[PDB]
Amino acid sequence: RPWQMKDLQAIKQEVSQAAPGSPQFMQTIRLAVQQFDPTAKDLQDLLQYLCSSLVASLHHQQLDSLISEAETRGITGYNPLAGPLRVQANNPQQQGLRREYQQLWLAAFAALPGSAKDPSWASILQGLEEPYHAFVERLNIALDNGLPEGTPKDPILRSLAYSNANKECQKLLQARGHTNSPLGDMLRACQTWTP
Amino acid sequence: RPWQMKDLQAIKQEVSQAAPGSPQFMQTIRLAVQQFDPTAKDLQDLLQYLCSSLVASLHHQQLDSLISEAETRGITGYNPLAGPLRVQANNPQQQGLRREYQQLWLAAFAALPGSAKDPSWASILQGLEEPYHAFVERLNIALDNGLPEGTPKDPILRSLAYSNANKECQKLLQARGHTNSPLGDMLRACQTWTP
Amino acid sequence: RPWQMKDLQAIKQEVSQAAPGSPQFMQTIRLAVQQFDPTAKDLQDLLQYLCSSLVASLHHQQLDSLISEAETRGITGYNPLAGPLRVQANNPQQQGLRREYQQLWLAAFAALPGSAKDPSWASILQGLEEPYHAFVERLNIALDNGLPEGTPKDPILRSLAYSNANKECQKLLQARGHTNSPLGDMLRACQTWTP
Amino acid sequence: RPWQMKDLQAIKQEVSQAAPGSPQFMQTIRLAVQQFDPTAKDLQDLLQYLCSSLVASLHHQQLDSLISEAETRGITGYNPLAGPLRVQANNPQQQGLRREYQQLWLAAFAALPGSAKDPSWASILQGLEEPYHAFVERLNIALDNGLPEGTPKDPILRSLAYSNANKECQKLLQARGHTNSPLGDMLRACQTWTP
Amino acid sequence: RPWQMKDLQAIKQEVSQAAPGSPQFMQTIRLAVQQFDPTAKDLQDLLQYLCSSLVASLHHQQLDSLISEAETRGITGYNPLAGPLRVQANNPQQQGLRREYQQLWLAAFAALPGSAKDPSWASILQGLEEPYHAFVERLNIALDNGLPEGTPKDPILRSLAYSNANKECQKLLQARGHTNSPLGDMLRACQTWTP
Amino acid sequence: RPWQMKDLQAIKQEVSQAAPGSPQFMQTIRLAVQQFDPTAKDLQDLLQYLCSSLVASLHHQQLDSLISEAETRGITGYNPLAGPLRVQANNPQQQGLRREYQQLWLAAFAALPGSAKDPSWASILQGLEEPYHAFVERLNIALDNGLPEGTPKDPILRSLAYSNANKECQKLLQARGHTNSPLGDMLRACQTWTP
Amino acid sequence: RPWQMKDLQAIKQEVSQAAPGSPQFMQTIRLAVQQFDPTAKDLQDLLQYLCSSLVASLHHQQLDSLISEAETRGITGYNPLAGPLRVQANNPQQQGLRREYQQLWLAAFAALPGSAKDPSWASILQGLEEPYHAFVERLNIALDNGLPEGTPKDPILRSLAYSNANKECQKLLQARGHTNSPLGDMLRACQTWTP
Repeated sequence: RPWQMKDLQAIKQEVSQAAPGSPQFMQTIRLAVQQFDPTAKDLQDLLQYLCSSLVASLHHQQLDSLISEAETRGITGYNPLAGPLRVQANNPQQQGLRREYQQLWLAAFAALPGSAKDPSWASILQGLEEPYHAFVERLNIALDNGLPEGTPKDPILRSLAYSNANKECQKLLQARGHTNSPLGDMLRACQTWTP
Repeated sequence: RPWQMKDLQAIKQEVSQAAPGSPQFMQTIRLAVQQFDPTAKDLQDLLQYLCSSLVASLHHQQLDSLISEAETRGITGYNPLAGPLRVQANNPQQQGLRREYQQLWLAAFAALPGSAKDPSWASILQGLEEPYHAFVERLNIALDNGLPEGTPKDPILRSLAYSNANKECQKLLQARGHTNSPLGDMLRACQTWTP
Repeated sequence: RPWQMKDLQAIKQEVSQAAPGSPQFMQTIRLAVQQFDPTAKDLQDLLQYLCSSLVASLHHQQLDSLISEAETRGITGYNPLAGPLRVQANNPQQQGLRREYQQLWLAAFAALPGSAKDPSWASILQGLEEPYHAFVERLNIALDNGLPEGTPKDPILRSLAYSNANKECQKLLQARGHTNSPLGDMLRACQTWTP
Repeated sequence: RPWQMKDLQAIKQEVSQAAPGSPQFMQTIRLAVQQFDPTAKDLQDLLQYLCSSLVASLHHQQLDSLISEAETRGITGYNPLAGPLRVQANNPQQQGLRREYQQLWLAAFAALPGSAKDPSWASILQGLEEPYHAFVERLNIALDNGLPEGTPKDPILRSLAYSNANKECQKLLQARGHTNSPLGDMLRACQTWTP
Repeated sequence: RPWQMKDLQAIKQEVSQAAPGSPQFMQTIRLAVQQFDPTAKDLQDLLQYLCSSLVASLHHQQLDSLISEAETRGITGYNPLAGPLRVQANNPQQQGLRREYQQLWLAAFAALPGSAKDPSWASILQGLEEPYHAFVERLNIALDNGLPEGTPKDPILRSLAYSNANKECQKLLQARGHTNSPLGDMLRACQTWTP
Repeated sequence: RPWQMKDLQAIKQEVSQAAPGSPQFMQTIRLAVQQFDPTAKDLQDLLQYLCSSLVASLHHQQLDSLISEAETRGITGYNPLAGPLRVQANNPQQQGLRREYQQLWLAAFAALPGSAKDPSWASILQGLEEPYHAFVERLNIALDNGLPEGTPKDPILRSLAYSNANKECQKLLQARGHTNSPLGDMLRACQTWTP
Repeated sequence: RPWQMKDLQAIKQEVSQAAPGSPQFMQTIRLAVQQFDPTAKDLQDLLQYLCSSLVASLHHQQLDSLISEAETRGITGYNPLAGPLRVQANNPQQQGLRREYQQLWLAAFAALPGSAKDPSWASILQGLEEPYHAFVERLNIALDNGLPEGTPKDPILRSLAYSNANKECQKLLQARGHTNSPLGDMLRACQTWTP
């Protein structure tokens, strides 16, 4: 019975608009890992079903770095005469070491929005027929599905609310002295502008 | 003989401009934790020497949540009939549990710059006698000593390079079509502005 | 007594303005390796104290490639049924294999300034109030703390001394027929320019 | 007697204008692998003779991912306590495992031009004295030696035949209503343009 | 049978456009050393066949420094009362010590382009009847066959693309605001100049 | 406990503005040699930490000449059937031969400021906003930290005090009849000039 | 061996700009007490090294009130027939009573910035050429090194930012209707004032 297939499609639907390493992506795969208790090969199927080959390669490189540090530290819990981590994390009775591999595997995705040098949210600009409010909501969502969890999105959003605005709103914001004011004052200013 | 006293002063000198949870702060306290192998009571002294009472309280709250998750998960490795984590992490023979407390203690600081709502780097604005290059350097340093590790400082800096610039550079940037453009083009444009 | 802590802080102060793989960085960590005889986990602490998590990943990838060539060549001296190199390089009595790991670890940093596509020294420019001499010295220093060892910095510096100069000095250099000449003649020409 | 030296030199001559991972490159090294039955250390000598150290690292990273998936899947057939793949693929009697390593090693190169972010053929532009026919041939050859196998070069070439044309041929192509058309109609139009 | 004679001629033919210590020169002699397993006297014949007497002397001086360091370090593995390194590397059963000599011999060539003061590529200048594109390709080849491996040719080439250009293109590059910009923008500017 | 690490870093800081082989450099390494009583391999570490790979090679070449003279003279006191000087100076009981090696090693540096064909102090020129007194002090310092000990700096400095001065101070010196006069008269004359 | 001499000098250097009882002063002496476990006579030496005779008398008076209250409460743990607190806190086997004395001794300093009728931060006035920003930073630091910990410095600083400002900025602040507004609006207003 391929019950995992139906749940994998539901996971892929849940993270459909969520970037690799985004909070919503991480909530969904943290629950999925906790729910299925996957082996290293089942984590490989989860990675390949959800992500592009470039992202899988970047995840692998980040994970290899985290494994290499843990292995050189000697904090893994793995016997070096019992085979590689990628095989021991498939062993039937080695539960604490599967769980440790699952946490390294989950941890690696959290660096992906940080390594990214051209994320989508940085190219979101206010349209020519688009209200200033609708633009700020669009940015707020774009940051939420973009930035990793534990990021200060508030100074970023008031900066983007000026820098990625329509040229007419930027002149209005300069005239009104709202070049980097709190978001309520930015919106109160641009209430006076219509497309 | 208090060897820790001279090293604690040296740590505070090294992290003097580094925000609690910033990479340089974290590099220094991660090394200090690895070097000193501190007990829970020595971590309390380290926290109090480096941080003010408000930050120490915010660290305690973040740490209490992380401890609460680990304790409810049952992943800590602590007997619940052997006393609090805060007392067991002072025991002489319980080295792996001291290490688990150290890692939770370190982990809590990485959320602090993300939780902050109006951090200091967010108030760095270009002067009226300050050249655009010096301002971008000032921002880069302020971000490096302020953003937590794994943050994408590159799209943040191209936004801030416009939004926190002098109004005359902002007019120049609008005139030149560079309201959120690559950092080389922002500098190539504002090379033609002098105070 | 954490004697390694005081020297690791001193090493980081000495290489603070030097790029990973630069001659001063390499001289200092080569001496540190020679003085401390560090294990793989102690090299991991040194890497983490000096470098960002991204640079540590890039170092790990470069090192993994160099280790992979040595491992496929069979020149390592490591028994392939005694565990990975990353655990064997922490074995107390295996001095020749620790030394082999230290030398591969040092070798990996030498590719990093070559792999870097937009280093800081390439953006060093002459200021509008700044003398030509002061600029050439700034470039010389930026190359010394930037370029890896065994690089022919002399034709690079006479090229950069023209290409990143102030436009008024560049016109002077074209007018005098010195668009790539020995540095004394470049300076003798731009000596006749004042800001 | 170094019979392999003459054959390796002949391979490098044969793939001289063929990009790493291109069909002619892959035919020549697939044949070389089939002909020599190389060990992992001989594949390392072949890689180093044909490719730059950066490309060898990028190949190693792609290959390391393919090995990691195969190893976690357990499809390879390697005993996981008999040492790493990179040493077992040099063992004299482990023929099926050497062959599996050879196929993974060959498979990794086909992702490299796809992984690449600035292919040379995309910057082949028609010269100011260059005939349109000769240009289409120059692109055709550049695509043949630069696209990975299983790529539809035909819609790519009719698009490139417009986008990478000389401005006078682009005006002619717009005027004649051929901004993307079969290569015969593009040529029938540009037969009328002479340098 | 003189099989080495045809291969030594073939090596000299292969490296005839490549400078001593350049990547293509080093790829070819690294393979040749691995293929022939040459003794110290055969390395002397190889050096003399490929290089001029000055370059052979400079290689000897550099090699003597590397040997002297290895000997004072005592990392070589040679019995000091069993005679010179230069004689022990001719002993037939001392294969690992011949291999150690081969790696030092190869290592010495990596300093030769770095020690150099007036290499040919620094005097590669755009001709008066030479297109800017053809010149950049000429520089690209000259750098590839002239720089040592692990050198960042990309910022070097954008600098040389200005400094060693035709004066009319340098005036155009200054006029257009591209004195040292990304290579596509340099070429897009100088596309508007014909000889 | 690496006590030598703290002193080697302190020595490199102390000789930071002193050229290799300059009097202050030589006083500092003469004391360091007397204090640490180093072996040949520790002298190699000291050489490599203080001097670049090129300067270390030039030191080695000069030292090899001194060793060759001492070895051909037969005055060293080394058994010629007990290995080379570079190995005997690492023997634990051969203290008198270690001391002789230390004196030859120190002696070699005194030729390095003499061997240079373009030393830095010879290109120190008076600035256009730089007072004549301040310039003469800068030259005096540059000679002291530049020249080798026992060089007659007094007639050299009165020549340089004219030749590397500002043209207006040279005209003044010619006008007052002081083209190469005692330094008190050069300064008494040029007190009249001001930038 | 007077190890305390070296640490007492370092403590006095670190708290040199910090007023007696200020948070940074208190962090440093709280750590020093925790590190050294000082007796009453060692606390007397610490007091005399850090503080003036007047401040030492005022500390003694404040401490005498706290001791008198503790002694009348009978909560100190001291037997009254075992001598004075000032003598019992020099008894080696009375560690819990030494620790109680240390906490009373530390507690007394926290009242000193509160007892002060004319503290230094209250006399910091904005200069005639001093930037409004620079003044607010000077006040922020002066409050931090002057006010006791747990005081609400935020409404104090927005009041001082008006009351001790330059008269031309106060007139501007009145004109703009900002006589006690949040610091960002105070600074955004006074951005318009240049000295």
